[PDB]
Parts: sequence; C-alpha cells; structure tokens
Amino acid sequence: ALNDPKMYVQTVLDVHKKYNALVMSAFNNDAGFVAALDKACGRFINNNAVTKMAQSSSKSPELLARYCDSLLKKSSKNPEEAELEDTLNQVMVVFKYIEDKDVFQKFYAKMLAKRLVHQNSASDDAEASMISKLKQACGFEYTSKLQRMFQDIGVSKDLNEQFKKHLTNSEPLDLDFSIQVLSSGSWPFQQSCTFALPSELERSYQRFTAFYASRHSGRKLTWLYQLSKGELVTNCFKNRYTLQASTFQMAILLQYNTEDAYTVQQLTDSTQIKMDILAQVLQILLKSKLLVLEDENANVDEVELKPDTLIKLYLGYKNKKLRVNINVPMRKLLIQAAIVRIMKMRKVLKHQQLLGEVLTQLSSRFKPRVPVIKKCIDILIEKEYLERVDGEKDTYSYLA
Amino acid sequence: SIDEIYKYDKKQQQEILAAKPWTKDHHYFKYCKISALALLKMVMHARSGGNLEVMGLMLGKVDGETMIIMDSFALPVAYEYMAAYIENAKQVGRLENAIGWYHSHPGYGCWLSGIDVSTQMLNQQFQEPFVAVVIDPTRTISAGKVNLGAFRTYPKGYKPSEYQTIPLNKIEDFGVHCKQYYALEVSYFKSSLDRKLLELLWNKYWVNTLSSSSLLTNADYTTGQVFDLSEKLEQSEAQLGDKLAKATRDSCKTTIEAIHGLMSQVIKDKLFNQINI
Ligand SMILES: [Zn+2]
Repeated sequence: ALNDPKMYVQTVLDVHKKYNALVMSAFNNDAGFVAALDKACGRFINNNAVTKMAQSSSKSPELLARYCDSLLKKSSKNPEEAELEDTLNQVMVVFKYIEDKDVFQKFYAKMLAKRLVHQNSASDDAEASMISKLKQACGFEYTSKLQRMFQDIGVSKDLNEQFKKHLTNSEPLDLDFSIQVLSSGSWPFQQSCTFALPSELERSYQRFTAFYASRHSGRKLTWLYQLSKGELVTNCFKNRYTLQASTFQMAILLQYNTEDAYTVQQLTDSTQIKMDILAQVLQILLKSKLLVLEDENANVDEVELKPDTLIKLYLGYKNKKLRVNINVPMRKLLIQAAIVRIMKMRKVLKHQQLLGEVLTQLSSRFKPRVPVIKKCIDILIEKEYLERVDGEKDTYSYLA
Repeated sequence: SIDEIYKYDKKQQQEILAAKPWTKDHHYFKYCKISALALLKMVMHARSGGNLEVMGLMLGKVDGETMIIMDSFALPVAYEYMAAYIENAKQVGRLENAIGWYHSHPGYGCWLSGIDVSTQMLNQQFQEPFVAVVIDPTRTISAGKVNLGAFRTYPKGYKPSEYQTIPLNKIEDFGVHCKQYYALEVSYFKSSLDRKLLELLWNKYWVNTLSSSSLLTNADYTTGQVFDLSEKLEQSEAQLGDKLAKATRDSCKTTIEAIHGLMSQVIKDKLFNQINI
C-alpha cells in the first residue's frame, strides 16, 4: 500500500456501496449485521498498522487529497463528466466522518496552487464545481483561501487579453508575454531567491509594469522568477531548437550571447543566484547535456562542483532527442482554560465576541492566532463543554 | 462585662457541627453578627480595588440561629495563588476556622449574581455553615453608610427588593436570581472593654461630624427607600383586602433618618449661623 497507494483507494469505494442493498432484502435491519459495519470501517481504514514503524503517520490520512488532484490534473484520456460526478458525490458524504478536516484544506490548497500557476490544471470549469462543493461542507471561511486562488486566475486571463490590445497601440513585443499576477497573503508562494533579470527580458518587464500602473494604482508586483517559464530558440545551431526552460535556465543559456565559455563563479556573480539553487540548475542542465566541460572523463559525482570550472556551450550539439524539456520539477493548554474561564461568567456568547476576549486579552504572551483558538474551541465543544445553540445565529452557550 | 463572644469553646462547636440542626429546617440561619475588625478590613479591601472586584474569606463560628464573624483575610485575586493563600486559615494560630466568603460589587447594588449563587450552593452543599457577604464600596463611600450583603442561598430543588438601585444593566440578572437566596439580618457586635475604650479615635475627627452635609449625601438612597416602600405598602394593602408592620417599620426608619439629618442641620445652624448677628 505504501509503494502504490493508487489502487488502494479504489478498494474502499467498491465495498461500501453494496452493503446497503443486501440488508433490506431478507435481514430486515438485522441488529448483528448493522453493528459489525461500524467497527470494521473505522479501525481498519482510517488508521492502518504500518503507519507506526515507518515514521510516516501524517501522510496516511492525506492520500485522499491526491486522489482528487489526479482527477483534475492535466493527463491522458480522462473519464468524461458524466460518470465521475456521481463518484465524487458520495465522497462528500464520507468526508464529514473525518475529524481533522483542517489538514485536508491545507494539502488541497498547496496542490491546487501548483496545478493552477503552472497551467497544469485540466477542466478548469470543473475545478470551480469542485471548490463550490467544498464550500457547502463548512462555509466560505473554510474555502476562503481556495476561492481567491481561482478568482485571480480568471482576472489574470482577462488581464493578458487586455494587455494584448494595449500592445497594438505601442511597439509590438519581440516575444509573447503572459503573466499570472496571483495574489499576496492568499498563496503559499513567496519570493526567497534573488535573481538578476536578463537584458533581453527587461523591456517587456517594464512595459507590463506601465500597464499595471495605469490600470491599478498603489499596487506592487513581487515577481517570482523561480516559478516563471519560457521558450527560447537557437538561431546559430545546425538545427532549430525551441527549448522550454525556467527563468534561471533561460538566463544561464542567454549568458552565452556575447561569449562561448564561462566559469561557475562568473555565472554566480552575474545572475546573483544562491549556491544550492544554481548547483541544482547546473546539474539538471548537465543531465540534458546542453552544457559540457573540457574533461568528458571527469565524473560529476565524485568531483565536487567547485566554482572555478570553465563550462563552454557545446557547438556541435547533436543530441538524439528533439523533445528536450528541462522544465521538469526538481500542548499550550492556556487558551482552552481562558475560554472556559471567560464562558464561566457569561452563559451565552457569540463566536467572534468570545474571540478577542481570549484572543488578545492575554496577547502580551503567546500570541495565540485565530486558527489555534478555533481548533481548541472545536475540540472543546466536541467533548460536551460548550454545546452551541441548535442554529439560532452563532451563539455558543454553555450547558444549554 | 458581657463580652462572652470570644473564648472559642471547641466542644460546643464540635457538638453543634455534628448535630447539624440546619439540615432539617432550611430557614435556620437568620442573624449575622459581623465584628468591628471584620467590617474594617472588608471595607478597606473593597475600597482598595476601586471599581475592580475583590474577594476574600471570613472566619467565625455558629451559635444557635446566629452566625458570628470574628476576622476576615483577603485573597491575592482563580489560579494556584488563591489556593496557596487559603492555607493561611489553618497555618496561623487561630481557633475560628472559616465561616464564609466576602466579595465586593463596586456600583452594582448588593444582590447575588448567578455564578455567585451557584458557588454559594456548592459551598453550602459540601461545607454546611457558609454565608456570602456582598458589600458595596461605591455606595458606602458616596452615601456614608455601610450596606450589608449577607445572602445565604437555598438548597437545590427547593421552593419557599431592598437595594434596588441598578438602573438598566444588571437588573435583569437580579430578577431571574431573586428567590434563590434569602437575606440575613445583620446585627453588629462590639467586644466592648478594649475596643469600646479605644473608639475615642472617632471623637478625634469632630469635624466631619460638625459638617456632615447629610440629606444630600444619601438623597438617592432615601428616594430608593421610598420607592421600595411604595410597593411594600401596595402589597400590604393587597394582602389586607403582617406586611403592614414591615412597611410601617421601614417608613419609621426612613423618617427617623431624615429627622436626624434635619436635627443635625438645625444644630449646625444654631451653632454657627446664629452667632454674631
Ligand atoms: Zn457578585
């Protein structure tokens, strides 16, 4: 199951459905048959045995998120939107049975980010349907991050087509420029690695910022060059090569515009890339045999990548593959006590009214953050502590 | 020589505690005898918090239908500090044990709150002799007279007005938790002898007495008393067609206070204004 959990998930789906049909025929709601159902699914499925000695326990309940990712990810011939919906419908029913739904929204949000920003998402219309279904489960606050991620994808799509119209009124760009503006505070991505923009891509850069100054006022742009790709062609080789590479590989290849060979130190100094990231980029470039060094007999494994080796562009590049693509991926217990203490005096309190009375009354030490207090109050009301009102507004009450 | 309140008799206290005469009848305790030291320390702690709320324990014994209080010690505050400080009762050399708890209501009348009555229910259930004192600092400071709050509660699942000054906010809490406790008549005892001799320090003031500014210091208190007397008399009339005796007593005390203030004013006018005319 650990090696190939793909078919492990499919086993659970088939077993559950057939159990209901057999009972209603002759058993007539037998006491013994119904009782044995709740004991088998809980212990055997929710937490399996091999999660203990394999030092991997958090990943076990998280294999459901990747299953739904595979259905909405760009792949080969996929099932049509006629039989897939009904299988997803019963998935919602079993989802409420799990208690740690918070981690579900985290992993699905991170996986959705990589699917959308890289244009690897399939059936984008169906993606809105999937997120809409998750909204009904808990609320818009539960899917607050997810909805914003999908919204800015549509905004950027209309922004690019509006940018094309703006290009006709000015000098046409020598390259096709498309950009996902994304958003700050709603995405897992963040700028971490500094980068020197190549002189070829600067002008378009500036152009776009102008388009983002007239359209939007008081808005910055934190470009993520590690998440940007592009297509680069060669006009001096024997054959035309339209390679697809990230911004880092693009800059490394474009550095050979003026010369033929460079050392690692000059590459590091000119592009200001960190040692580890640049080492990984150089290694994956060497895997594609795009750049070679003087000594073929030298082994890259037992010889450290010292920042002095002179790598030269291989002018007789005749690699047998015409489809080169180097763009492949490389305990506190204080807040619960405070909550019960503040609910002692006031029998009935709103959720947000209770927040602040505990969130920031003791904020001078151990700033608690909203989600921690939400989770603690959830595990409290679960264990016969708050027993919130049956639906009248959002009062949480006490022993009522 | 009277006195006889002191000299804690261990055998009598153990006998009255083992007899448990208040289990049979619920209205056993009716009189609360607070000491001079008890009041002094209680009021000092109540005013030493301003608008904030203070609470401590009060030590004493039980004699027949009366509960006598001899001492009271404050508390640091719900955390471990209060429980650690509770050991003071058995750490010092004193035979008075503990009889109840006092807590202040800075500007919220003198009644008992819902959490207050629940704590009193628990304390009475597992510690049989217990009383709650609900004195008010702001009222005694503004009006110049101490208002008492001995408010022993009823048992659970049993069924059988004075300081009604709460304008808007907490009057709702008063109405719901009103029949769950009954007030105790507070009758102060002075040990005489040493304390009666040493009470001459009150005479040392002699200026707040000569210029008391009464009848306006506690005007709101008298208006509230008349407001309570109005429906007390209406209830007496409704029953008549003995609450009338109680209404008459309340009217007599209020009128006596008013005439005492007028007498003080007349004495001051004769002493100061009618000289050098
Ligand atoms: Zn109180």
